[PDB]
Amino acid sequence: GFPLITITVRGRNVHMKQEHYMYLWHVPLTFITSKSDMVHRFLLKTKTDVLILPEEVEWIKFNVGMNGYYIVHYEDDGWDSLTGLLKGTHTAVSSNDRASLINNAFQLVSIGKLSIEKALDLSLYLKHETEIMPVFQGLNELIPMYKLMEKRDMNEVETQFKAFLIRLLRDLIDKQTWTDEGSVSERMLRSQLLLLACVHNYQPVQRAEGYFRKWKESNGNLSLPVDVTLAVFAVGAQSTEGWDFLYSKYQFSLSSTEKSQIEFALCRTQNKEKLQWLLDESFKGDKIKTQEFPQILTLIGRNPVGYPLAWQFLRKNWNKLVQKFELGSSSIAHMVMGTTNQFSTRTRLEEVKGFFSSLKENSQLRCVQQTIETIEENIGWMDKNFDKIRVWLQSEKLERMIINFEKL
Repeated sequence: GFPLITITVRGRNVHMKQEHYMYLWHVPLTFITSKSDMVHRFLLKTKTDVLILPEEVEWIKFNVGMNGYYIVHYEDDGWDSLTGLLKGTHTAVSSNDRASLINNAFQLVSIGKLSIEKALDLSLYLKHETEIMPVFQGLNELIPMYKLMEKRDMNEVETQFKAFLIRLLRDLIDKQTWTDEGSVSERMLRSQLLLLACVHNYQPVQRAEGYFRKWKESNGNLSLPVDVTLAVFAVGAQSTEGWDFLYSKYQFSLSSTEKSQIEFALCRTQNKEKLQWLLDESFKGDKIKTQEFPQILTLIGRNPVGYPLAWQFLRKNWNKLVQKFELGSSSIAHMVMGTTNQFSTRTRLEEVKGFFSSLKENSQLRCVQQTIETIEENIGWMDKNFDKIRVWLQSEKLERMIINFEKL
């Protein structure tokens, strides 16, 4: 794995410890502080050392002068400190530094060194965030949690959780215009942020219904801003009329990003016959490219109504999937992981091992070990974190209705 630096402050004394998560090197560390001007330097040569600050401080931020991945830990004292910072004055650190913190906190939950309540507490400056970088890294952390909840009997906490995400990003969703305007970062943020809102049935779905209905009523002759099409197709594909129509454009569409967008829309339908239809003609290979099947199987497997037909399909048709798509192929590795790597129970983990060792010669793929390891990890994580997250969600809802701080 990677370097893990632990930072402990005791007045003016900064303790620095290095270790390798999963013996020793000269670690080029930098840092700023609540009193600090510039970026200060320290070469940790040893397991641990201490440096002296000229005065006491309210928060400290470290970076390691290396390429690639590393986590910086601090601890209960230090994470609280940075949290209050991010919530008071979040641009006191850079766009990437805020993304580092977010990524680190949540990995440290998975590693067992910070609680899930403390990360979920940190993620609340997010209602004050603007920049794309922490917003996506934010999503990269949180969305996986509900993907695990969707495959389980956890509907009430699933909904309170997504309700919490959308509440995080509500002001930044409301700010977007339904145009193609701005820089590459602002176009990508608009696109993914409007699609997220529609995915989560943020009521003000309607806007996308309107644009969709207009677009359809014109037989596709009106132009839609390109930044907004994914949303529009996605909520437009929730009806059968809109699904059938959007599919008609697919056949006659000689545009490749257009066909991709439409592919996504149709795969997110809660109509299961259509999911079964998509998987069938995709696999037949004549109404849809067989090249597309690896994607379509996986998009459906993440579909909260679609996941049991993907996995089932993968299993009934395994011998023909290997003929078309070979065994060693990345295609088959993609389809395995995408249909099973989001399970988080004992029954589910044995279901996989069951199915894949029953293959014999045809069993020895390491994607089966990865998707076991990841399922083992999910099981551990859920077993540990679901009751915590559930109490945190219910609790955080309640302090907005009334906390002792909120006057009295």
